[PDB]
Amino acid sequence: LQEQSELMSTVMNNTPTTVAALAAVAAASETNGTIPKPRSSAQLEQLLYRYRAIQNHPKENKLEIKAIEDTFRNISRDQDIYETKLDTLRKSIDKGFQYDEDLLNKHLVALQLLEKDTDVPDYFGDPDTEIRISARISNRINELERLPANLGTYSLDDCLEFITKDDLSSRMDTFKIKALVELKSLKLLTKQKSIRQKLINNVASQAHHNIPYLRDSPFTAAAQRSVQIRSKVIV
Amino acid sequence: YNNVTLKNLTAFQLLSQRENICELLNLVESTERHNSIINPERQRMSLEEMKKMLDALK
Amino acid sequence: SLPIEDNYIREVVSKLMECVNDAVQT
Repeated sequence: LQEQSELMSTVMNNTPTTVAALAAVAAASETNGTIPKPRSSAQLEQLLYRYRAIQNHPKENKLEIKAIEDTFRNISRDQDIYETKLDTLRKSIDKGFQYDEDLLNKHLVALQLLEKDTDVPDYFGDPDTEIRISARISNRINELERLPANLGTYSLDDCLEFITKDDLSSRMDTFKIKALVELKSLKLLTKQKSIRQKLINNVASQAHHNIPYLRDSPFTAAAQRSVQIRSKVIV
Repeated sequence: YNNVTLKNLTAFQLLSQRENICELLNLVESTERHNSIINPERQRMSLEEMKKMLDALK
Repeated sequence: SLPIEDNYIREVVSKLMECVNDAVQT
């Protein structure tokens, strides 16, 4: 039940000693399914730091201190292993390789595009695959709609304008317009679809009076000629 | 498949027009469409039927 | 982990003789 978010909620509510998660087998082990080895850089580790620093006062009501300290031992051991491996890795380097430039370009651009979830070109119907497109657009809409409205730039070209304490520079909004062109272009999609239908179903709906090589064929001219035959008058 | 279109007529005429030019250059065989319709054993079997009809009618 | 310019991503990114041999003959 997200104990690694329950610690964050108890920290941000500023009352963590008053509850202390009721560390028994019935409560502290029901959310764990040891502790699950936190994932973040420090956002789930500083919480463990503060949690141990608050639980130094009771020291016996909470039996889960030992598994947390075992994970501190694991973190210290992994850190010492990485420091020894970084000491050896800087000694295992060849004296000459002369890494190529125009492949370093491609690795940097490819890593940068693979960070922020966009498609990388290689250079090295069916409503199953219709929903898998219409579920990537809701991703982008509900990711752009969580940006703060007070978003603003600071380009490297405001130094040539000498902005005072209150001067209102003229390149402050080169990202918030761009973060609304996407968010409103991804909501006007089923309007340009309905305009493209009215375009194609009135250009292709003639198809034999505008295109020259179709209205000059034998069979099209014969069909258009034969539909215009006025019915025979008996007597 | 009961009806025809402009695409069907154009494809039929283009196919039948390219099959005729490929017999001058002899880059297509077309021996199967020849011999499945000639079929000389069927021809002599039919001639034997005509001969038996001559015998039965005389 | 600095983003790259968009205008740089957009910047880095036997059938012959079979007729002739039959056209020479006929």
